[PDB]
Amino acid sequence: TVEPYKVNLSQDLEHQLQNVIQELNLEIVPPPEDPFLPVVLNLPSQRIGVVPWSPPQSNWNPWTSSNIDEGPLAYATPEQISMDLKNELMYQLEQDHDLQAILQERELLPVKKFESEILEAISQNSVIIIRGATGCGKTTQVPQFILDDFIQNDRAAECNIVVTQPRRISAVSVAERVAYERGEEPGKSCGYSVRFESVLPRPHASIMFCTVGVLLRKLEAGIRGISHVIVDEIHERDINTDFLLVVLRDVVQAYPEVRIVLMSATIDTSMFCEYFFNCPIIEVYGRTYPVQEYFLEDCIQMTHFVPPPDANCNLICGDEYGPETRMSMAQLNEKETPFELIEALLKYIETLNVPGAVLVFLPGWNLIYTMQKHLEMNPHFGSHRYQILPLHSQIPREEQRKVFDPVPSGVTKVILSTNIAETSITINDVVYVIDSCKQKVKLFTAHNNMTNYATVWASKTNLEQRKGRAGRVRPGFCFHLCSRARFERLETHMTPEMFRTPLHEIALSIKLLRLGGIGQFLAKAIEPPPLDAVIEAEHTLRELDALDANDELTPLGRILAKLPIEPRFGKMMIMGCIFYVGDAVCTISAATCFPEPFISEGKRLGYVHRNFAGNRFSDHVALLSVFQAWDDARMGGEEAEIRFCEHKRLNMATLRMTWEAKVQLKEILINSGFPEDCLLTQVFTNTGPDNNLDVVISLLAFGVYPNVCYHKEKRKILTTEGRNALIHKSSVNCPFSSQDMKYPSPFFVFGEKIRTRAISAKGMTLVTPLQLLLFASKKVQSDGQIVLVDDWIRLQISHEAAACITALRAAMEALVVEVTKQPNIISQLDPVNEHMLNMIRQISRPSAAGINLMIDY
Ligand SMILES: Nc1ncnc2c1ncn2[C@@H]1O[C@H](COP(=O)(O)OP(=O)(O)O)[C@@H](O)[C@H]1O
Ligand SMILES: CCn1nc(C(=O)Nc2cccc(NS(C)(=O)=O)c2)cc1C
Ligand SMILES: [Mg+2]
Repeated sequence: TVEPYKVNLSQDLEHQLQNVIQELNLEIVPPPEDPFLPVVLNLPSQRIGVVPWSPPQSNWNPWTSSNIDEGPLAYATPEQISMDLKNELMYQLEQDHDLQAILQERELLPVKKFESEILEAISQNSVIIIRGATGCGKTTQVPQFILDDFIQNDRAAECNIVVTQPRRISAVSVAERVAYERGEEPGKSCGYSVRFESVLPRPHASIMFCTVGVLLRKLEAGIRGISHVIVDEIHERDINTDFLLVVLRDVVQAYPEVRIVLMSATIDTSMFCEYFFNCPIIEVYGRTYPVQEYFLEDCIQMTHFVPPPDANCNLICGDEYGPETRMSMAQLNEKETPFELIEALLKYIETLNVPGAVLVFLPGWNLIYTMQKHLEMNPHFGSHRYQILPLHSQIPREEQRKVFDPVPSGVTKVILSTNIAETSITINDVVYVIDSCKQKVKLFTAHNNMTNYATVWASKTNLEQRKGRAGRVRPGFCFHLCSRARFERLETHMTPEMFRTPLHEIALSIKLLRLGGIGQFLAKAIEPPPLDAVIEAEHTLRELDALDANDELTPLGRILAKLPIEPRFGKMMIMGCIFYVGDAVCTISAATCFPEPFISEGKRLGYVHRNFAGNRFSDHVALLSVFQAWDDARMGGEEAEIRFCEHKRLNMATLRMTWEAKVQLKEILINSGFPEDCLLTQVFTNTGPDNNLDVVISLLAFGVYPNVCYHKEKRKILTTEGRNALIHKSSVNCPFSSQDMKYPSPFFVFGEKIRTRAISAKGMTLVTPLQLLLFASKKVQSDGQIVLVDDWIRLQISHEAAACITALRAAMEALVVEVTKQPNIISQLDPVNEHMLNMIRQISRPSAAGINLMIDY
């Protein structure tokens, strides 16, 4: 219902645009004959493969994928290497009484009694499954059993083990734990490798813990110098793990000397067993105690709790309960987690007078933070009685480790945990579980580019696994916060991720690794993804020009396949290289992989954070400005860095991890033949004229498409599907109070469209209508006076200017194709290319759209 927006475009710029399109002989759609017929302005390599395998070799580092050339290990024999490592190990165990005591704890883990059986099963079979309760010792012990079996039988040199974990936090933490159990730190017998961080193991007799993504990205040259591949936690149905299971089944068939070990919680593993040619299953178990389970009804009755003022299963309650119980329950909204009942349940646990930790399953960091604040508002829950520790993947590792620590007598340890504590880790001392009965899942929808961090019901299987966490120490209690009539309607299993995740990154891996057709390869998965997801991945890669018309990998596609970020951000970074702003676009790209460095606490930003934005109405400009200020403050050394981050309320670990990620992305571009000088750090101002920053913001519009919106008033924006939405509270563009912002343009690009109670735009950058047309527009129809952009917004702008700006986009797209075939043409600064680039540089200026950001509006 919004009037066409008037673009203020000067006569000089209109003619410059016309001149550049004419000088470069670019094709333009002429103005229509009659208005009521409007016109759109928008107008190969030759066609199954197996990843090769090869066993460890004495002169080969399987982790660096290189020859050992310097030092003794180059020429040393397998026999020398093996006895040296055996002797070194024997001596360490003789001398180290703290290590001896660590080994004695190891030997009491339930998995220990199966050691012989596991090693016999692995030696005689290409593939096995190891199945047992969470906490038996599969993850920490089985790679050690295998390594120590080789070291003790004078074959240390013949053993290199890859262990895949479905989570970053698990790969790092397991490496640290297994190192500690071997009297070391990561970098010797154990190492880890996650997306933008590694500590490599030694080249011989060693275990690498990695994410599946890291391993797939390293498979271009094959699996070279590895004896064992252990795929951990298969029961989680992590999509990258399901995918790797397809790759490894082909590997096993063609190279039967490899050893594959799949490890699983107590689930039906028959599907995996059959998929891997009815491979043996080794059952692992130890002592478990019975656990009394309770539902929302029982929790209300036991605590006499009374609340304040799909079909609702809290209206259903059996008649063997009180009428206060049934009436109390009936007031509880199932879409909320009842924080006050959790408090009431903690006090009830005190009355049982049996010491033991309480594990509380909450969906995500949001409700954990909320539950924590809640309890610290009651001095009942102070240090004198309570140790309340948050467990989620974004808390530092020092804090994560604290959940294993013992507590002073008459203190209760309470863990507010994500589902990490479901099957991945075992917290000892747990006697009590409070189960929200919820999961956090990322649901994406391509049709409206909507992200939903949805709070959904857990499965029966998740409730069983959660209940069983209370029953490892003594008889236990599990308090399920769903009614008995919600339990009945729960699925048996969560949907595997393969059914509900975009596949374009897996599609690029399939093509980089030459495993054949995308649909063909995915049809061999243990549970193939739905047709529509495959069609959408192929459509996405074709639109990006990552695949040609024949669906073969382009030079562009190859680069995007080697970059561990969203392909569209990979293309944005290639464009930043061409414009000589590579370092800035690599910083924006890296930051999408990490939480916000602003410590804002889910409330509106204050003055200090807002000042990083300058006059650009841009969260992305705020981010680049904190990176510049922080990098400068770091020249003073560690304490100056720590004080900078404390005074400015910045998360230091986030800034450092993002910088490191930026460095690695830049390295992958350098090695793809991009020149050093297009990727140098460039000083910029966030208030004065800056053509480099102008271009970065143009390229950001490209990167985050189709996330464009139109500001109505206050916090209300219109999205591309015509619908209403809110400016996210955390944005520099969110009003601090009642004073209204005076945006010199109503057009905003943003990092993610979020579905909660309402639709929110988070990570918001103001763009001009020129930038909208150039980089945030797939389709533009003109009637001669008015243009319609992707059927949701109208601009009053000369037909010729809009047609010229569409031609610039097409020209830029064609340069990206040329630059990816030969990246060093960036260096040539060919004058026909520069003439087109300088015109994009010009229409990236606020002044091109009649905006001066230094003059208040
Ligand atoms: N960081 C740690 N601190 C203390 N104990 C730990 C740590 N990591 C693992 N453990 C303990 O090691 C044991 C075995 O864990 P794990 O190997 O993960 O078993 P599984 O893979 O069979 O679930 C558990 O009792 C667990 O608590
Ligand atoms: C180049 C140095 N480097 N390497 C890594 C890395 O994760 N390597 C890795 C991971 C898993 C397995 C293998 N070996 S393989 C392909 O299975 O044979 C190798 C990280 C860094 C900085
Ligand atoms: Mg495990």
